[PDB]
Amino acid sequence: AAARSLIF
Amino acid sequence: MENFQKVEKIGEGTYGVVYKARNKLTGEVVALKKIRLDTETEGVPSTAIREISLLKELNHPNIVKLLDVIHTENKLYLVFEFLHQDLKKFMDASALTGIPLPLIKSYLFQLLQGLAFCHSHRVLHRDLKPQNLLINTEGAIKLADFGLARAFGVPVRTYTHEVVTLWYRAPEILLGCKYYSTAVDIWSLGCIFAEMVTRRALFPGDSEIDQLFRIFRTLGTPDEVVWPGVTSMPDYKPSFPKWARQDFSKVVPPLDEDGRSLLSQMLHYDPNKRISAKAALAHPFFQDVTKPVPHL
Amino acid sequence: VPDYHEDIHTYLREMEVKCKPKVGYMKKQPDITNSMRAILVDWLVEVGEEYKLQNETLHLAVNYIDRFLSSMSVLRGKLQLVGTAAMLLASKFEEIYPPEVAEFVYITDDTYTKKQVLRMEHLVLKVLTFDLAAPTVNQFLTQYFLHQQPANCKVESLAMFLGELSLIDADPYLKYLPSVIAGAAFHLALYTVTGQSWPESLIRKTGYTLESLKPCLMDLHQTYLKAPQHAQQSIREKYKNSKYHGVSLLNPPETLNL
Ligand SMILES: Cc1nc(C)c(-c2ccnc(Nc3ccc(C(F)(F)F)cc3)n2)s1
Repeated sequence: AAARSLIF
Repeated sequence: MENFQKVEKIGEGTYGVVYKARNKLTGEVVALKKIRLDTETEGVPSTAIREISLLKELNHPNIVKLLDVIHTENKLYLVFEFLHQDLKKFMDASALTGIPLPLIKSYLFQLLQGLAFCHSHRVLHRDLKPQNLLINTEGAIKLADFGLARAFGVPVRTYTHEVVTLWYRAPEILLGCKYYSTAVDIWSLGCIFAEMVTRRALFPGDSEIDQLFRIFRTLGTPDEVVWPGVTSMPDYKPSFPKWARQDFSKVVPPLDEDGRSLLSQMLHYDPNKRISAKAALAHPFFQDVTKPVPHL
Repeated sequence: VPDYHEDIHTYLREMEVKCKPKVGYMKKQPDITNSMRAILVDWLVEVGEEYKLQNETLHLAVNYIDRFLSSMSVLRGKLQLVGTAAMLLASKFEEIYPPEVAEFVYITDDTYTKKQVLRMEHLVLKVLTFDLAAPTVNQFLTQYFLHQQPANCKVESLAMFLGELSLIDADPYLKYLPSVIAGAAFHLALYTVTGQSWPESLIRKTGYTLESLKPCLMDLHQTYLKAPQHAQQSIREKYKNSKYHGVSLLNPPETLNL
């Protein structure tokens, strides 16, 4: 999901 | 913001405090609605967001003009063209003697125009009521307070807990269908039409349920003939008293036969058949329309 | 709605012109990339569903993001923030009640702070000069959907799904107007479920003949086909729910008959 600190 | 001289406060509403205010360089008098923005908690209100974006889009002589929006770190200022008062006051003060028919007729005429411009740009007002209808001395009237309006490029899902207004609320929302429609705005306006006329509110409910019941007592309990599909709406109860519909001549005496036809077409139970604003304007009631000024 | 419809449909077409990203925007962003944006929208889908939000909300969010990115360089560390505020705003614009800000902060792994998210909201508004009622694909699908004969849930959900899928790939979905993508998606969904096609009612309303769609239609097909393999999946997931009739299960046609 959801909760996530997208790393790029 | 340094260019305005606040004059005097002229009503609260959505967000905060509205001022009369004057532009020190151009003399133009405006109405500042100043929205609080200590907003440690949610930031710009949703109501502000809507009323600004939509008003931006809407430019028509019977929809109050947004002149500028003023963005600070810490406060948000809406700058509206200044108009004198609001239909609610005009009525209170015109009580007793009553608002002459011809002015009523132009107010209605003028609103349908604005409603129509609104609706035909997929904007839904949702909260028409005298206090949100603004008049000037040249004798124009205008839609105002768009804080709950909504764009209906996709059907607009209904507020499960409505914080809106009882008195002007459409049966069909009272009975819990899922969506709004342009039809709700016509309703509120039909109800304001009857108010101007009789000098009092048509359906002064005391809760969802008392409302329904007031509506019914005037207009008679809907059944499937009138309103295909009523009896299968979430809040519809088979125990609902079966009152009969009253002769409209009884509800708005002062009103000529045309006035009654319109009024009824606007107060139709079933949102499919309740008359559009574009239609209402063609209505013969508007044959003899002029543009009187109010005695303010 | 049976009276303005045309007036409305006209005006959305007018609006969708003024509310349009710039196409070249991504290549003029120093630090970020079509990919990067994909990761993002994807994430928004997922937020969409976690907080149970109307689909339009998500379509709005991306639209805001795309225009916000078309004026403002952003660093990759701050994208998820722009997205968070775009989402907050649209929720504020299109939902009955929106998630609190706290939640929106939460959903980022408190990578940013309430006052951060709130500051960006503002800048975003500033940058869109408050213009938020952008026409979206999901609006035109809904206008389009009136002209089914007859109605068909599978078709609708399918067209939706393809719609959202277009959200994810600035290339080449940014060169198409929503009204077009929405056609495209409509004909494909039609085609796929029932073998029927983009109807005369709609061709006459929209001025779009089938052939005028073909460009957009083609990319979209290619996409439909490749979606199971696409780097990014939250949508296919979404569109398995029986809420949407399993449509993202169904088998893409390998040819379109064009
Ligand atoms: C709520 C409102 N939101 C707006 C934008 C308001 C507004 C905007 C522009 N002009 C005015 N003028 C006005 C004038 C007089 C009155 C009153 F209260 F005296 F009737 C109330 C309002 N009011 S009131």
